[PDB]
Amino acid sequence: FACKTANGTAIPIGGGSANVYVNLAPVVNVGQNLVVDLSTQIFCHNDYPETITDYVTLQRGSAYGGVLSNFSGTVKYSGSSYPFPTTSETPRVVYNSRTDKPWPVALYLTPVSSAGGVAIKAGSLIAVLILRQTNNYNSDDFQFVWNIYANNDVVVPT
Ligand SMILES: CCCCCCCO[C@@H]1C[C@@H](O)[C@H](O)[C@@H](CO)O1
Repeated sequence: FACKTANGTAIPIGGGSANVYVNLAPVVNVGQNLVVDLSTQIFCHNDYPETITDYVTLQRGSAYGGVLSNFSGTVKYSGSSYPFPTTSETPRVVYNSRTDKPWPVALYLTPVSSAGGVAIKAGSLIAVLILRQTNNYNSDDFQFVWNIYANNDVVVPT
C-alpha cells in the first residue's frame, strides 16, 4: 500500500509524510464554506490485492494557523461528515485494487463570526491529516502523514 499526491510526490510502503499544496477560494463570506477537497490531491492503491484487503481510515485531522483561528470545520470522509479538528478515528475505506483511487477526504470550513480580513495566509500550514493503513493479512499499522499548505491568501469580507 502506498500513496502519492497530484504532482507525484509519494509516500511508500510503510508510511511516512508528505506536503500537499492546495489552491483555495480567494474570497469566502461568513455563511459560506471554504472547501478543501483532498480527493483530487491524494491517491492510494493496494500492492497485493490478489490476497490482501487494505483498510484505510482518517485517524485524525488537526487544524493550524488561520483555519484553527478563523474557521469552524467539518471533514467529510467517504461522504460522511465529522467534526474537524477531529474527535475520533473514522470508519474504514477499503483499497482492493492496484489502480490509484482517491483518498476520499474533504474539509468544509466556514468562517467564525469574529473572522475578517486575511483569514488564511499564503504558504501557511492549514491542516495535518493522518491516514492510517492496516490490513487483513498481518500486523502492519502504518501512518501516512499529509501536511496541507495554502498556496494563496483567503480573505473574509467585512
Ligand atoms: C508473497 C507475499 C507478498 C506480500 C506482499 C506484502 C506487501 O505489503 C505492503 C504493505 C502492507 O501493509 C499492505 O497491506 C500490502 C498491500 O497493499 O502492501
